[PDB]
Amino acid sequence: EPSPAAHWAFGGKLVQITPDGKGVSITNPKISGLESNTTLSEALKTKDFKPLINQRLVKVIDDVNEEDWNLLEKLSMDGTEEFLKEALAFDETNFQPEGDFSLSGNIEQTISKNLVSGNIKSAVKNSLENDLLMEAMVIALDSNNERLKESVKNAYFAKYGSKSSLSRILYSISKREVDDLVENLDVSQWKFISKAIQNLYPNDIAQRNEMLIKLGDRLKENGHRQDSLTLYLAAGSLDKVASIWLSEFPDLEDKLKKDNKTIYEAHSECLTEFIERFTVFSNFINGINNEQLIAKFLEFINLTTSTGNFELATEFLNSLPSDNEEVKTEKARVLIASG
Amino acid sequence: EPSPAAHWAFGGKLVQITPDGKGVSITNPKISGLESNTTLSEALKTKDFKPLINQRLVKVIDDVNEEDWNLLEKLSMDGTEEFLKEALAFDETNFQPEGDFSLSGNIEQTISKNLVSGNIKSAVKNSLENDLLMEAMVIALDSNNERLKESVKNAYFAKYGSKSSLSRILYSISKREVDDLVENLDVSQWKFISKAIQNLYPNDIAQRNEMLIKLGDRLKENGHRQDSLTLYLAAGSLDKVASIWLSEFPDLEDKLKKDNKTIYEAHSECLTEFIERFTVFSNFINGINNEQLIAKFLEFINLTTSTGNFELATEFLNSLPSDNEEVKTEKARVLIASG
Amino acid sequence: VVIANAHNELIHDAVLDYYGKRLATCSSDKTIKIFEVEGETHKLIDTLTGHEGPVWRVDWAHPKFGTILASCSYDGKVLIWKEENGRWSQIAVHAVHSASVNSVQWAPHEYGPLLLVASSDGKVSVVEFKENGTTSPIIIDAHAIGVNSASWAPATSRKFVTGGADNLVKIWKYNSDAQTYVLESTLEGHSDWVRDVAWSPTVLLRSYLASVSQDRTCIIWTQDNEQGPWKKTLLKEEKFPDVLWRASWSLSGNVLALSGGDNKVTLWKENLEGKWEPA
Amino acid sequence: VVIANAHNELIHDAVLDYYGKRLATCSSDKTIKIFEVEGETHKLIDTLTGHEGPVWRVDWAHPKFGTILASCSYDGKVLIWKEENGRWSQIAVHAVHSASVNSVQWAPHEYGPLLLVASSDGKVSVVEFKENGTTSPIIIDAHAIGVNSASWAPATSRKFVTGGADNLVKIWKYNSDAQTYVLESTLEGHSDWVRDVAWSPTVLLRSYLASVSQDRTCIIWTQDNEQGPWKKTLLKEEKFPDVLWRASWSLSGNVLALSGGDNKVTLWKENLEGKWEPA
Repeated sequence: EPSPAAHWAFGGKLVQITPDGKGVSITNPKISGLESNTTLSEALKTKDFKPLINQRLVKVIDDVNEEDWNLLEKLSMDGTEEFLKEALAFDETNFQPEGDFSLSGNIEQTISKNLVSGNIKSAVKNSLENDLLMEAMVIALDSNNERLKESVKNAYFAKYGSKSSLSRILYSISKREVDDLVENLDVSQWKFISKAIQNLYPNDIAQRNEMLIKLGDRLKENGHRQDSLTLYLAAGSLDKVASIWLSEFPDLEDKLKKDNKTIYEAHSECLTEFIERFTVFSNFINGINNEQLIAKFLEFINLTTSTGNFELATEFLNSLPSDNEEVKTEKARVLIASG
Repeated sequence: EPSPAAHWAFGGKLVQITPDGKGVSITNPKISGLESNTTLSEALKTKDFKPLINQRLVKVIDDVNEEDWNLLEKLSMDGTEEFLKEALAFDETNFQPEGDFSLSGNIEQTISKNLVSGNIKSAVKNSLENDLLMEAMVIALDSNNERLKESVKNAYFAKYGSKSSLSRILYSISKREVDDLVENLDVSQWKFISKAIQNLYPNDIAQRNEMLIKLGDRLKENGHRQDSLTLYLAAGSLDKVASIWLSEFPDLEDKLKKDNKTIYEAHSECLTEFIERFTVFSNFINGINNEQLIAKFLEFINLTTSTGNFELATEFLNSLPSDNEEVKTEKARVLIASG
Repeated sequence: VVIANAHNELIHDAVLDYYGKRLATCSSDKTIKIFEVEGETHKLIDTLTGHEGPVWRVDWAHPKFGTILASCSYDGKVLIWKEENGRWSQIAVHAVHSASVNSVQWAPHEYGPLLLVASSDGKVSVVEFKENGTTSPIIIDAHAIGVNSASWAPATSRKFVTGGADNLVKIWKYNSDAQTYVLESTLEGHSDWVRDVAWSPTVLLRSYLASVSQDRTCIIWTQDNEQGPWKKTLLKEEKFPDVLWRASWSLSGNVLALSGGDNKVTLWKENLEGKWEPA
Repeated sequence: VVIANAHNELIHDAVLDYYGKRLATCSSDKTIKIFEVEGETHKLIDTLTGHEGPVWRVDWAHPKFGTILASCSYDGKVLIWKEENGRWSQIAVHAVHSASVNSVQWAPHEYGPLLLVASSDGKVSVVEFKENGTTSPIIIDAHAIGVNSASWAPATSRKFVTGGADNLVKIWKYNSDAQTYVLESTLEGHSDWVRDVAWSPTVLLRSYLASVSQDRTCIIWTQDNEQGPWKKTLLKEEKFPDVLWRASWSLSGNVLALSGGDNKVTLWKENLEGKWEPA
């Protein structure tokens, strides 16, 4: 019997037989809902995601998602460097002696004698071995002798760095370190632990970023999501931002599925938003080795080839490690299919 | 008519005529009370005033006089240097931070930001412009910057060097000076203003002694007679000690005149004690241009020549400025008289 | 893009290969034709000869085995074809059925180079090509009257659906303690011959089957999971104008392509309700 | 130290000079002799000749004028002598009195080279030696009967004490509105001729005078200050054995040397009481 004998083929092509029963007709049917991604293809080339960003922003989903695109909307204009700036910054002498006086007590007399007797060293010892720290410090703030000029600091902290937050901070600024702040100073004052990293490690980037990272993790893990991303954006750790976003993926596809969308519309829409959100973000930072990311990368490939847009598909194919066979195979297939 | 026709002549010589009426007889009569000064002549040569000192000490007059000879009795054994020694000498770290804390207030936050932002300079400014001097000092006790490492000292004193004697003393030790102590610190703590001179001027003797002197005057003029002499003995100012002793002369000759002695015994005894006391003292210090002293020097000469001891007389004649005519004349007279 | 007059006798099958660039047809003339389509052009590349009767269907194999094409015909045999060095040649031949073979299909490339064959003789055959070349297949009696189609389920444990002229649709699963494919489920729902059956490759929890029949209706069979039964769902409440002859699923989107007798092709997709509608 | 037989006639005076080393004597032989004494030796150096009568006294002048010696004699004249280039020679001669000159004395070197002379003619003469040499003296009537001695007061205003044979002692002071020495005070206290008077050179507030007399007593006259009168004080309550002939004060210590007629020399000093005793 006569019949179209229709079939689907790679690239979203439809093969059928003409009514005359003697001809073959290949085509690319218009599937309402499925459209090659132009914006992405065109922005990925003209590297101007103004429109793409403006699209996602104007049709964003949940509140959180809006921040990310806004984070990207402004990162778009101001630029990476200028962004991290506005994001990591912030909002009596005299005395004239008078009248008679006298060395009262043994303590005073002993220290005084030391001084005059040019024995600046002992003066401090005798001072510390009494609660005349203020003085001990004053004498030391006059000599050059470092070990002495330091035997007092370690003496101040010794009994104060624990009764005063500013004391504990000094203790750290003094001893050229951040480990303490970075790990115990309240996360709310992060923009500070932030300056203590750029301040202590201004010429050692590897360390500067190992610390900035160590902080981001702490922020994100203690309610500062938006901020931990800022720190990451400055540490050049796309991996951390990727990981966060991959964990937030499910719940995101769920809020879409409840929004009157078929299992496919949701899955489709989701993977697209994530891919466009990841692409634009990876375009401003200093950054594939994450399995799931790769896995989901491959996924977007197929949805793209099915749109017939083999060009945008290859672009993402390139960015994947040519070490992965699935990546290998699809690389070859897309080639012949288009070539 | 026949007669001895007696006469007195220089050197205490008595010329008379023999009973035979044809002979002349010159002699040196024994005047009970007048005796050539051997001890002085013998000690002035063997420069060992142990005996002389032991003589005056065992037959001293008033209490004050006793101190001077004792001052000389001990100065005799111990020696000048060793004397000025025994006479000018004298009789918590840790802190471990704990728990949450936070930058409370604008002040703290501003200073903290400064620190981390490697801006050690501003931190201090913001500190001083608040009563956070203790801190301002702590920051400065960490940098090398002198002008800053000093902008605080001048800030401490500015409002404390007047409410604390030890503060005012520091102010001086700091600014390498003594003028303040030397002129206002209580005379009772002189052994201190003493160490502040040897301490600040250890390689500038002219100044060291100009100050030591400036103090001695203050002591002696404020009840510290015995002590001002010690300072003078170390400044090498025989002139000051001489002047004090010449003013104390009268009263001294008076206490002797009330002690059952003729106007002469007193005057005689006095000038001798003063001369032996001055000789032994000038023999341990680092030292004539004082009129009265000269004047009284000449006086002892005559009393000595009258004893027939022309040798001891010449000795003192030598020590006088061969610029003084009276000194000139007597120098010549003593010569012929003995030669 | 149209390639008019690819054959002079009526054509029964046209399939594009793994890259959707290499065409292939078959018809009553008892021959197959290889084409190369680009934009809106085309170039014949060869004409396969051998079948003693009209050729019913063809199926391209996975590239990982080479460039092969399989065909079956009213002649009751199946011929595999190869394009080695630039020329097509009959490598093997499968003929164990005693009546027209109506469908043939290459299993998923994971199973290896296996072929699913269905015939009017009521049997279905599973064929692999030994290390040496020859063939030692599996033959099962799967439908009374005749079998018109057979499709492989995607890979995980291996299953395939057949569609007979006994109006039934049937799922098959391989069993060890039998060394054969055993009948897992019989799905009743057509009142006339089942012409074709297509198992969707969709990788979602739910499995989709689409059977087409001489009764002018399409049924989408679905199974939520192993504990679920196969639920029947007519493609549309009203019967169609003519006999439905074929069913084909896209590779993505799970979109069904229905080929009617009124020589018309309708396209469908599923919606929130679980009911189909024009895509 | 003794120089026996310095003269063969009785000797009346022996005085040592400013250095107390150069001796000088005089006696009836009408000559003076210069000696040089050391330890216990002596060497004559010359014999002065000229006086026509026994020589009574001699006085050495202050070295600042040269090496001079003055003498006076019963011959009523005074001769000055010099030792220039190594030899003594009569430079000048003073003779204005009409009777024995008994004393002569050089004023304090501050007044210049003045000479105090006293004579049995009752007068006293003051003599300086002009720029050219000659002499234009002061002559005053100072005692009835005769003047036996005269001594100069130490320097500040110039005063000197005389002692006559009228038993009186007398202080004299120079006056401008008279161009002469005027009688300032008369001290009564001896009952017989006054043989000598000595004004002590002591530089103490109090002035001391010592007069010796033919009455066998010595009197020490003292004056506390200008407002005080001259107080009489016998050297000792009991008279002496013989006539006191001379009085001499040491240069220091204010010790008095009394020369008696029993050719004995007593020495005295003052004590807390203001009374004298053997020194």
